Amino acid sequence: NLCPFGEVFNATKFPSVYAWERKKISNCVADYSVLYNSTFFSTFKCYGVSATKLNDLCFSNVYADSFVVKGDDVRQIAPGQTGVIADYNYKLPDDFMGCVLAWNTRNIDATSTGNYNYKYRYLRHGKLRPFERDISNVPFSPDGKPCTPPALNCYWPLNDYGFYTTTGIGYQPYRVVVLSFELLNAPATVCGPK
Amino acid sequence: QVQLVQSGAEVKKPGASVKVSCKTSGYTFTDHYMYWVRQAPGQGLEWMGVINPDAGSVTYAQKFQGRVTMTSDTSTSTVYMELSSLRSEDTAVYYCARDLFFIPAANSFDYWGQGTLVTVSSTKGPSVFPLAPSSKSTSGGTAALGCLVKDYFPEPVTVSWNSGALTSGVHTFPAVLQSSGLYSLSSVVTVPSSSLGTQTYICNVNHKPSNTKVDKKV
Amino acid sequence: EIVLTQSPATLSLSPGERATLSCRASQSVSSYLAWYQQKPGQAPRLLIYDATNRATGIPARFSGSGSGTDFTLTISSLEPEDFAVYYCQHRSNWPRMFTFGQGTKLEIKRTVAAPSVFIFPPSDEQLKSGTASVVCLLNNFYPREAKVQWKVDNALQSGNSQESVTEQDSKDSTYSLSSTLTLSKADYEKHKVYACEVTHQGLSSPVTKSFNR
Repeated sequence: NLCPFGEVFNATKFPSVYAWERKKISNCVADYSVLYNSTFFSTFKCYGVSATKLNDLCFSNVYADSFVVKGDDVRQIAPGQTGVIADYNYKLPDDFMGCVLAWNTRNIDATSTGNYNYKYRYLRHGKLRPFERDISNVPFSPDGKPCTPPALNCYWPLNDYGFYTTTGIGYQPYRVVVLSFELLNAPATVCGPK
Repeated sequence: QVQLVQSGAEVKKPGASVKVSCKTSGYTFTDHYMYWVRQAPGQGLEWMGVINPDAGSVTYAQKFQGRVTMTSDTSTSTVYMELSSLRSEDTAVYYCARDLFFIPAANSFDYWGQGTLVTVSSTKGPSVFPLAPSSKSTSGGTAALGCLVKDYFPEPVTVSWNSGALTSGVHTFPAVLQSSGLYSLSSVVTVPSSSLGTQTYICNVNHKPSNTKVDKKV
Repeated sequence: EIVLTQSPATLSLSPGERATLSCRASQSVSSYLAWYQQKPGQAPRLLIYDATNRATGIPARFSGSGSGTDFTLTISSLEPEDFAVYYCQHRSNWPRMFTFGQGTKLEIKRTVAAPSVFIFPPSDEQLKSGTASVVCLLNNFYPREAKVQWKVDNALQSGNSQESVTEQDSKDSTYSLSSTLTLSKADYEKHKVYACEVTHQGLSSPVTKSFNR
């Protein structure tokens, strides 16, 4: 039947980056035509393969993603970029065969009085692994000895974005949908049309 | 901590199929690439054996296309390998290793299993033939002994000297697949010439699959 | 497919020097390499992934490098538990292919010792069932290089002799070799003088031990 790619984009709410959600879209008949025709995608940067070969190769099992970055963090969601949203928030592998889809939502997921409902992690021991989701809220400290929130050198591991609507084009809530194609030599479940 | 426990040894026949399991524990068996490698005695490991445990995704090597078929079980969290058409060149240890990345990505192996020694021949029993400490070849103040074993197929075996008393010079040579079709071991020991005859020298074979324990005095 | 080739395949070093393990591929692959370490008897262990990133639990002495077609794994200070076989792995991209090398074994360098030659005549207990075999012993030799040949009335022999060599001993860092000459019962009594020739680097002359039945 038709591939359930509509529910991935058209959703009531998206989780934050520190608690990003995924999908298990498999055994479908995809089209890859609702992404090229429209032009509301801010950054349509595919990696690994090209946008033309997506309609011919029979993938085994595709994986979707959903998170909201602080506008200027879409560049950090790339196979090789670093920063504060790509080392302890969402790590992308170098050999990433997928497509990054980001679009602006300065009117659907923003409030003139305040949109303090999205957070991100900025203090974690080491860096993350490709496609790792670390959902935790334990306090952070340079050394061990897990401390209390009231302390001298211990702080919270997450920080709220603080999206507004009276700011520049940089600080705007963007919804990023990272598709990850898994091309295993398995019985083809998701192919192109026709 | 992550630990992959496998099954024990499995001797099969030249033409049957082998099914070796790989039980996973210590991590979430939902987002992790599983692999299967095999190391021949003395040779190296060469095949991918990448199994995606999510629903059914599999990918095999080129030398193993219609011979191997893998499957997963999300309930018991254990992957299964089924290798059919076992020839005489498949007698090797089979490993199952995890991945360092998650399901969409792929990288080197990080957590390995324990191995599964699979061989293809016919079982039999051992035979102990003692060597001879030739008094003419005693130059150097010391001498030598031996408990040269004979043809025996299964090799979870071990030797000793005086039930493990003497542990000086217990060099035990590995087995060799003779042209007959079985294996043969060896075990020597060097003792001073002044201890000739006084100290007892009796080896102890512990061949379990044959239930035969022969202790022969040299 | 990308065939990984390791040049040395045998690196004898001392406990405290530095290693120069290499891993050269056929084509111009990316930096997607993976070194391993398999202690004899145990399971392989991940050492360096992506050819420049250290794994978890690996000590700081291990530090790999390389890019494109010239990779190298250099150990800072060798340890007694760091003598094993090291394999390098390359991963393909589209058809999820993996390739391994051949293995560069690392052994302990020690003073060349003379192999103590010993020969064992077959016992009469085996003669009653046929297939008489003679065993020649070679113990306490450092370099794994010994040409064990018998002497059938001052001649050569091959095919009917299998040799087995042990691993390096932790006490004196030596090896052991045992050769067995398989024959028949009616063939053993044809000759009388059986000899075992030992050709070793540490021996100034090939030592040949013989016995008369």
